[PDB]
Amino acid sequence: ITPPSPEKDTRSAMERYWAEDYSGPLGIQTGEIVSGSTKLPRMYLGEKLLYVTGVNCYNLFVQSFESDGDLGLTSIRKTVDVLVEEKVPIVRFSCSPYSSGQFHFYHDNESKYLATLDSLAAICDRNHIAIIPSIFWNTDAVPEYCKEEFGKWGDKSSETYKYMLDYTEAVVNTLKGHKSVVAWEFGNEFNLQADIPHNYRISANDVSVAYQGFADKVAELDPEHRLIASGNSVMRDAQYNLLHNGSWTADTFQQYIDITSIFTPGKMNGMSEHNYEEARTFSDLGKLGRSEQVIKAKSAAAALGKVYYVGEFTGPKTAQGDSLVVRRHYITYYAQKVQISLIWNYALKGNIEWSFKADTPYGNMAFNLMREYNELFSTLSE
Ligand SMILES: [Cl-]
Ligand code: NA
Repeated sequence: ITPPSPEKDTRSAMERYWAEDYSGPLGIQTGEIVSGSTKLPRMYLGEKLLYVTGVNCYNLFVQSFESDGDLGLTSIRKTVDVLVEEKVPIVRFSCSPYSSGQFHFYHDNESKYLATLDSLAAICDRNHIAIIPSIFWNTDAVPEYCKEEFGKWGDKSSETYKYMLDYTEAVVNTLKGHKSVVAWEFGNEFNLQADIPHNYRISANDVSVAYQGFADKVAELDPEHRLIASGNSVMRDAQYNLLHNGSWTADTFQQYIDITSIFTPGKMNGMSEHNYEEARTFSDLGKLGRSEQVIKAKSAAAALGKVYYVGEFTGPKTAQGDSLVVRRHYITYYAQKVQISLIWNYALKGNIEWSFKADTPYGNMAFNLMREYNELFSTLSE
């Protein structure tokens, strides 16, 4: 028989994506579910609507030189074995050295470093692990390496901005052929560095310029046009007012959409937030619980043509072992049909801040919840 259409396919998104007969676009695609003129932007994988929960594995790649010291695969393979055994479907990881003092692991021999990254992606292909590289994890590091002030991220003529383009090109060219790579994320929590009155280093508009240059370069190189994401935390309550007035006045909802747009520009359609044990407050709507915060974030995303995801949220070590604190996140994300949510943080040896490892009480707490909620997500549709 002729194979059935994507909607006629009874398999799930991840199952259809990872099947041997899949020959569709790689990575997360943005489509829309339509009711008349209403187009709700939504994530697709394997041509079906995606709903999944996974983990951060911050050091999935960088452990190859930060821990193993040789750009080898010893710890990577041990880590992937755990991810497979625990049934982790999706992982976010850092795709660059945290410190400029370790940039030599790339520049000493660029082809060796990129070969280890290619190998990681190949291992994830074979083991059916979807990964999201977060390319400029610590935004301090590139300006430091270039002996430039941090604001040069927003200056297209700077060595910092050139390095961003050159490194983006290197990563995308290495990874674009791998079906495990499902999205490209700029870096980690860049928005939190902007417009701080008593720590004044960069403006939201400068960050936006870097995001726009990143997204344009990725779009130029990636024939699969998979999701380009920010890696932002939540916007600060006052994110817009810090930029425009240098004040800590909580933003209105309209101002939140505005500043979200600055921090998710152009071709960057992945609206990341990180959900800590902190509430969202609007000057007009007030202080909200997490359910209403997610509903408001998804409403902002939809209006902007973006898709929301929770790139980090509270894990067992941050919760001091209170499973109810963690469970509250999963309850909300399932109820509000959040399409990707990633708990902080799995580390092979548990040696990353606020992280868990396998076969411990905190590890089991996280992985049991992850499996429990992927079982519920696995039938979700809209
Ligand atoms: Cl490490
Ligand atoms: Na642990």
